[PDB]
Amino acid sequence: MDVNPTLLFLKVPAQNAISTTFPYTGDPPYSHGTGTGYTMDTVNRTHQYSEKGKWTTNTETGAPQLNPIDGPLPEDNEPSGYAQTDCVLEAMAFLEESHPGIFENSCLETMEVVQQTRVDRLTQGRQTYDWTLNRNQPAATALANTIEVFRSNGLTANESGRLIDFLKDVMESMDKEEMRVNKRSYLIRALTLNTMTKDAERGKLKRRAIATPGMQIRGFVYFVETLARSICEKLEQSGLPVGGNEKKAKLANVVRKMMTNSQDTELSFTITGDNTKWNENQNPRMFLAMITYITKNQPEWFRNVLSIAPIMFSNKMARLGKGYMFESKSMKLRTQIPAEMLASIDLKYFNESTRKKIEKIRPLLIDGTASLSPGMMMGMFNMLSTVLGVSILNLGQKRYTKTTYWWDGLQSSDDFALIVNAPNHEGIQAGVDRFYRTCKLVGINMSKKKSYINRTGTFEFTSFFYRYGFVANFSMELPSFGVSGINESADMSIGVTVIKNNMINNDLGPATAQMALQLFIKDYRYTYRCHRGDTQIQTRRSFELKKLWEQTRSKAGLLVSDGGPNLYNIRNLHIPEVCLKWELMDEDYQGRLCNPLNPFVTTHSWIPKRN
Amino acid sequence: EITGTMRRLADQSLPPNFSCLENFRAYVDGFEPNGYIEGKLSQMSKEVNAKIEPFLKTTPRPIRLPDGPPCFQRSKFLLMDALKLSIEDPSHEGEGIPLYDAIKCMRTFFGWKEPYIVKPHEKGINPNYLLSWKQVLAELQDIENEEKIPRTKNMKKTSQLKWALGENMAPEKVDFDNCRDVSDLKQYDSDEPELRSLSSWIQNEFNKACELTDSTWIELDEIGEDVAPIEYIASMRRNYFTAEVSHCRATEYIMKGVYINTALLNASCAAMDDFQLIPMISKCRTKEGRRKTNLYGFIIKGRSHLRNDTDVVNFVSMEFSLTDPRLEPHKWEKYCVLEIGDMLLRSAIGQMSRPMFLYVRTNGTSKIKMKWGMEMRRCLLQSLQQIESMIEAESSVKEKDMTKEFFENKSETWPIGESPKGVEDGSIGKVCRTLLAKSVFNSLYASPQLEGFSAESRKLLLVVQALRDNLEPGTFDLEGLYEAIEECLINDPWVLLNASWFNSFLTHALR
Amino acid sequence: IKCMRTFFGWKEPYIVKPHEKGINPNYLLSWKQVLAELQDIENEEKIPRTK
Amino acid sequence: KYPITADKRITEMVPERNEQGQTLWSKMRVMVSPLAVTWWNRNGPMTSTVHYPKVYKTYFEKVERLK
Amino acid sequence: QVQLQESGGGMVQPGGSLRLSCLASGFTFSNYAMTWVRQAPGKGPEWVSMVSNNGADTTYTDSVKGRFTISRDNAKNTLYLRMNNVKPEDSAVYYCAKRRYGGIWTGQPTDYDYLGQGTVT
RNA sequence: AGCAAAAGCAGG
Repeated sequence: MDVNPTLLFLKVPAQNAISTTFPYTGDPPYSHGTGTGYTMDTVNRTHQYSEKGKWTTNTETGAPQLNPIDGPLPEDNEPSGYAQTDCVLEAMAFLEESHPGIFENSCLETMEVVQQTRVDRLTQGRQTYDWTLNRNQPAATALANTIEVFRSNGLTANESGRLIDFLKDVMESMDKEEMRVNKRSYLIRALTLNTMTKDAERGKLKRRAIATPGMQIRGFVYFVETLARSICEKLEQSGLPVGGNEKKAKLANVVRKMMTNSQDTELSFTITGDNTKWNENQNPRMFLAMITYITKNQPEWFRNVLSIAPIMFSNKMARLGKGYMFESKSMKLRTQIPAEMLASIDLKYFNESTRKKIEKIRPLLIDGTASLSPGMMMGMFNMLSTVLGVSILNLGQKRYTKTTYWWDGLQSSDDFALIVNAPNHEGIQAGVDRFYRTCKLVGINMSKKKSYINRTGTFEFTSFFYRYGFVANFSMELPSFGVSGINESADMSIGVTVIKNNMINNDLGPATAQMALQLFIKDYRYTYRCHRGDTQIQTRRSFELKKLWEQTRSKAGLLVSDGGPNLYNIRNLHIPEVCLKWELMDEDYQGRLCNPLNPFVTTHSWIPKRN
Repeated sequence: EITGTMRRLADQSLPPNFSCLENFRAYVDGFEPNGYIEGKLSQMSKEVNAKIEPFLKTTPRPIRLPDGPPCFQRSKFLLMDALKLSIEDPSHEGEGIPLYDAIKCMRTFFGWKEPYIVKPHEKGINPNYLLSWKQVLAELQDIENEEKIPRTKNMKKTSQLKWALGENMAPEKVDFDNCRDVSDLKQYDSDEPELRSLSSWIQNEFNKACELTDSTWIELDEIGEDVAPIEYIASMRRNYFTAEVSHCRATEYIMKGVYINTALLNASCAAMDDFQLIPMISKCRTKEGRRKTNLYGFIIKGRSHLRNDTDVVNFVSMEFSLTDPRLEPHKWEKYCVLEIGDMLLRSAIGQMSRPMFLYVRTNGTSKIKMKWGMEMRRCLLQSLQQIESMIEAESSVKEKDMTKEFFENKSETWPIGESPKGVEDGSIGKVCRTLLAKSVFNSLYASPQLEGFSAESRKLLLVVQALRDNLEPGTFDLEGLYEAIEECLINDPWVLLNASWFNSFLTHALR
Repeated sequence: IKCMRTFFGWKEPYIVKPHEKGINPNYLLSWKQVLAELQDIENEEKIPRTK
Repeated sequence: KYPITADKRITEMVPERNEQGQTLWSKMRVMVSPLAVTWWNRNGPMTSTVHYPKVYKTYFEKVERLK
Repeated sequence: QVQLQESGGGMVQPGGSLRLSCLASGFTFSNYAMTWVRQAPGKGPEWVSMVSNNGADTTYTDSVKGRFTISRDNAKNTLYLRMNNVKPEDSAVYYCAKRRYGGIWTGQPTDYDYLGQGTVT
C-alpha cells in the first residue's frame, strides 16, 4: 500500500487545511554565500525594468541615476516601472476629496509629535549601518558614534537633546566638504546602504537580498512613517498598521461592504495575489510628489524636513557586499576577493553567468558601490506605498470610474485583494483589464504568474485566508517555546508572557498553548534540574527538594523552581506565579521569600557569572 | 536648514518635465485633476493588458517530474532500517554519563563477525572506513576496561578518521596579488547540481515512518486545574493528540534527533579540536517497565570551529542495520556497508539468525540545522496547531463545535491512502500520525526546493479548490507556475514525492 | 554512593554518646570529611575508581 | 556548577556545605550554588511582615475579578 | 445518583501486577479529581494516589513511587490504576473516591462519598 | 570523500 497526505487535502477544504502547505516547521534555508551575486541580479533586473527610461549623471557623485517617470508607456505585458506623476496627483486628489480633513489632521499629529519627539527613541533599533567601520553594527554604538563625530563637527545639536535640530545639523555638516573625508566621498558614504543577504526568507528558492539603511536616514523615514501611520489609522483600507483581530475584522468588513449585491443582476469576481517587484518598480519620485501634495497648506519647514527622505531615496549607492572567494583546482588554494576592485579585474576568472552580470554592472560602478535609483530599497516597512496603491482601489468608487463596473478592497505592502462588479464575464474582463492597465500607469506591476481570480467568498490576503466567513490566519510561525536564559524567577515569567502575547495577537489556540506551557515547564525543570519534590528522578539538587517538600505545611502551594507544581493554565497567564501561590503558602516560606536580607534582591532572582 | 545643496540634489531628483523644487511645489499646490487618466488609457498600447482565461478542468497537465539518475537518501540518520540495542530497564536513581549506557548496550550484544565490506562505495576508500570502525571498537574496549572511567572519550588521530574528515582538505586564505598571477583560479563552481529522478525507496521509508511502533516514546506532566470551559476543551484536545502521537515512529525520530543534535551542539560549543565519540542515545519509557536508554548508533564527530552559525561541520555516523543492502542499492550511493555478523532474532517459530550490517556513512550537518533539529518539539506542536485549525474551521461552518465528533468516532472520513484501483480511508489517528511525520520530514529534508514547491503547489491547489467548487477561477499565466515548480524540483526526494503525490492527486481528484 | 544517594533524612551531626575518652568532636568532623569528599569527587571529577 | 553570583554577605548566614556536604558557595563576592537557594527556603528567618505586597497586592485584585 | 463500583482485583503473587478499575456514575465526572485510598486490616486508611481533572497532575505516596501508575479515561467516566512490583505490604483493601473539589493539593486528602470493594494479596 | 546548493564550508 502507498500513502499520501494530498488526498486528505483533496476532500478537505483547502483554506482550512492550508497549513498543510505551510511546511515551515524546520530551519529556513539561508544564504551560505555572499548575497552580492543576488544583489547584482536584483540591480540588473530593476535597471532592465527601466531601460526605456533615460538617466543623467548626478552632480558630485559620478553616478548614473535613472528617472523612469515621464518615460514612455510600456510596450509589452512584461512588467516595467513606467509611471506618470499626474496619475499620482489625481489619485491623491480623489483621495482627499473622498476623505476630507484627514490630511490636515494627520499633518497636525505630525507637527505635535515632531515638537514632542526626542532622539532617545530611535537608538532602540536593530542593526543600523555605521559608516566608520563600513559595516552594519548596533544602534546604541551608532548613536554614540554620530554624536561624537558631531561634537568634533562645528554643530552642537547632540547637546540639544531634541531631534529635528539634530537632523538639521546632520544635514548642515553633511554639506561640509570635510569631517577626514572629502565631500564627494562623504556623500557617497552617507547614502551608502549595506547589501546583507536575506535570511529566513520562507517560501522561495532564490534570495531577495534585503538591503538596510543607516541611522541618518532612519529619522526621516521615522517621521514620514509616523505620518503614514496616522493617515492609515484614519484610513479604513490599510492593512499594515491595523492589526490583530481588528485587522481580522477589517478584512471581513470590507468584503461585507462590497459583497452586498443590491440589484444583483451582475456577476462578481474578487481578485487576490501578490504584486511582484514591489520594491523594484516603485520609485521615490512618486513618493516625493505624494508628500508635496499631502502636506498642502502647512509650515514650509515641515514640508522640507518631510520631503528630504524621498530625495535621498532618489539617489542611493548601495554596496555589493563582501566579494567572492576564488579557488585553485590543481594547486588547491583559495582567497577572498573584495569586490571594491571588481571594476578593475579581468573577466576570465569568473563564472559565465557571473561574467555577463559583471559587464552589465561594471559600467554602473563608482567607488565600487553600485548606484541606482529607479527602484525602492529592498525590504523597508515603507507603507506609504500602501497609501499609494490604496488610492487605486479608491478610484473604483462608482463616482470616479464613471462607468458600470468598479473596484475596491485593501492592500498591504505587497498583497492586494480587489473586489469588482460588472454585468457579465465580458464586463468584468473589461474592468479588470482597465484596472491592470491603470495600476501599471502608476508604476505598479501585478504579476500574471502567481496570482489568480475567483468568485466572491474565497480570497487570500497577507496569509489571512478568507473563505466565505472563515478567517484562518498563518501570518507568523510559533517561535521557540523555550526559556529565555536569565534566572529561575523571570525566565518563567518571560515564557508565560510570551505565550500570552502570541495567543492574544496571533492564532495560537489554547489547545496548543497548554501544550506549549507544558513543554516550557519541562524545559525549565530539565535546565534548572528542579523537578517535582514528590518524584523519583535524580540530579544534584533533588536532595534539598525532597527535604523542603516534607518540610512544608502547604505542599502544592510552592514555587516551581523549588519543587513546586505549576498551577498556570490559559485562564491565569498574565498574572505572575507567586501571586497565585501567596496566600496558599505558610508564613515560614513566605517570610523566607520576601526579605531584604537576601543577596538575591524575588529571592529566586540573581545575576549569573559572565563567561 | 536645507543649505541649497539639498535643493540641488532635490531638483536633480525630480522628473524631467520639472527642473526645480519650487516649480514642482507650486504645480502640486496649484494642482487639480482634469481627467488625464482616460487620455493615458486611450493613448496606451492595447498589447499591455492582462487578459483572463478559463482555467479549465482539462487544462492543467500532469506536472512532469525531472528525469535523471535515481533519487538518493541524505538523512543524517537512517530511519526504517535502524535498530536499537536496549539497556533492559535500569534503575531510577542511577544516572548515566551516556557512553557507559551505550557501552553496556553494546556489551549486551554478541554476534560480531569479522568486518568485511558488503557494498562497494564506488568512490572514496571502503577499507579505510572498515578500519575506522575497528578503531572505534578497540578504543571503547580499551578505555573502559583499563582506565579511570573518563566521562567523555575523544578518539585517537589516525589515517582512517583523518581521511574521512579531511583535516588536510582545507586550503588557506591568501592575498590577491600573490595569486592573481595564477590562472588555475576560478570564482567557484557555482552552478545547478545534478538532476534526480523519483524512485520508490523514499515512499517505503515514509510508509514505515508513519507506522506505529510499540513503545510510548514520550511522557507528559501535569498543569493547573481546569475550571473555565475553554480549559476543558484544550485539555481534551491535547490529551487525544499526545496519546495518538506518542506511539509513532515519527516521535521516535523526534526524540532521537533532539538528543543527537543537543549532544552535538554541546560538544561543538564545548569541544572543537577533538574527534569525539557520541552515541545516538535516546531515553524511552517502556509501556510496561522502566525507563530505557536505547543505543541506536555510534557517532564520530569531526572537528568543529564555528566562526559562523551557517558553517558546516562534518563527521562520521555508525548506525546498526539488519536489512541487507543490494535490495535497493539506489537508496544509498553514499553509505559504506560493513558486515558485523549475525543477530539471533526470535520469531514465533524457530530463530531467524539474519546477518547484521553496519552503515558507516559520512556526513556534515551545520550549527543551524542542529538547532532546528533540537527544536522539533515545536514541530509536534505545529501538527497540533494544524489539526486544531481544521477543527475550528469545522466548528465555524457548523456550530456544533464538537471536537469529540471527530477525535474518537469510528468513522471513515479521512483519505490518505492510494491503492491499485482504490483509495483507502482512515481515521484521525493515522492522519495525525501522517501530518506529524510530514512535518518531521520537513524538518529533516528542509531545503529551498521544498519552500518553492510549497508556495507554488499552495497557489495552484488553492486555484484547484476554487475550480472544483465551481467558483469560476482564472489564471493569467500558468506555464510560469509549471516551469517554476519544475525549477524547484531539482533533486530532493521528499520534494519529488510531494510532486508525484500532487500528480496522482490531480488524477484521482480529476480536479 | 548510589545507595547513600537513595536515602534522605540527614540531620546535622551532633554526638549522642560521650566517648568518655579521646575526642568525640574529631570523629564528628571525620564523618563530615567523608560525606564532603564523596559528594565532591563524584559530582565534579573524572570518576575515579577508588578514592 | 555555580551558575549564580552573589555578594560576600551571604557567607555569614549559611555554611559552605550542607548535610550531604555538597557545596553552596566557593571562592576563586563568592559564587553560590542553586542548592544554596533551596537551603534558604528550608531554614531561614520567618517574619510575618506584609510590606512586600506594597505593590504585589495589586495582582490579587486582578485575581478576585476572576474567582 | 453518585455511586463508585470498582473491580479488577483478585489474588496475585508478590512482584506481579494488577489493573484496578473504578466506574463512577451520577455526577459530572470530568470536573472532579479522583483518589485511590487503601486500608490494611488493623490500620486506618492511607491515601494511595491523587489524580487531576486533566489527568496531567498526579501524586503518589512516598513509598509507592515508580511502582504505580494512575490514570483516567473521560469517555466511559472511569479510573484506571496500574500496580506493578507488588510488595507484600501493599496487601490491603483499595478504595476509589471522588475529591471534594476539582483540585489535588488544595486541602489534605479526605473524601465525602461512598465506596465499592478491594482485594488483598 | 562529504555537506549543500544557481555559493561556502571542508579551521584560523
